[PDB]
Amino acid sequence: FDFNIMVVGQSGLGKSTLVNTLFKSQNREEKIPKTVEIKAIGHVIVKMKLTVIDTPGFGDQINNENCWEPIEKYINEQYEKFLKEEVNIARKKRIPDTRVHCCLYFISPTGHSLRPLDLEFMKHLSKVVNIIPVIAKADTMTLEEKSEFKQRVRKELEVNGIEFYPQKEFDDKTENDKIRQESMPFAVVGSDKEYQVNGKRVLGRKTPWGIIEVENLNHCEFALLRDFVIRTHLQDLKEVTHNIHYETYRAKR
Ligand SMILES: Nc1nc2c(ncn2[C@@H]2O[C@H](COP(=O)(O)OP(=O)(O)NP(=O)(O)O)[C@@H](O)[C@H]2O)c(=O)[nH]1
Ligand SMILES: [Mg+2]
Repeated sequence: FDFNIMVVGQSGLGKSTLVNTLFKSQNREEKIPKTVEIKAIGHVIVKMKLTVIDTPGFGDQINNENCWEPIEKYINEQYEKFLKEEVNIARKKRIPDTRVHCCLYFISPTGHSLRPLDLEFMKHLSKVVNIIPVIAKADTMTLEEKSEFKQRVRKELEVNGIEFYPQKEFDDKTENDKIRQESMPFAVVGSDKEYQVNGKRVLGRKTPWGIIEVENLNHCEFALLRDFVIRTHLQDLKEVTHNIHYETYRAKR
């Protein structure tokens, strides 16, 4: 039972922190280093082997042309691996799946229109993998700002024809419309540090004006994202990956 999630997005958006938050919500609090290479972190949780693929952020160069190619390369490498092991010569009953089933795309909360780089990046990934749009560091927005920006992001994904998951043509539609039009993009806060609020140990960030709680729906939507990818839509993510994306890959070969 393998499930593989990738995080991608501009450097400094809290991708690695959210990776740790995902695992920890499911005992030291050391500083998280800037990510230099693509690394697959796997832990066993019925029993599910959850692997999260951390990636070096992009967009930190003067010229960011073709910066998506390392990510595309990794994704295609897992397809090629699965393709080659499908021919189960070893006669194994179960075949290991390292294919990216889900890609969280981190969007910086600028309050303005989506950046051409992100639009191009998402356009590329959307045709090879399931992408889920996430607004990073949601604590940097007020309530009013966040509502406006979520609406703006939805509109701009729509006008640019970015087919993020759940792709409309794969539906349930009552639940999904709620997802595409209300739940997404998930505005998240990450932290693998714990604090005490009203007696409860909670994952959060401690500011001079208050404590931001990661799993508190009054503060952010990390809980909704986690539930979505780990519980309610996990099998569906795997199904679209195998039957649509991987088959698209297989045919292109
Ligand atoms: N305000 C805020 N800061 C956050 C949040 N998550 C992480 N940070 C902080 O943002 C900084 C960068 O986090 P990091 O997880 O390393 O980002 P990254 O996207 O992995 N960077 P890279 O792609 O270079 O490896 C750290 O100081 C971290 O504590 C968040 O939700 N809100
Ligand atoms: Mg990182």
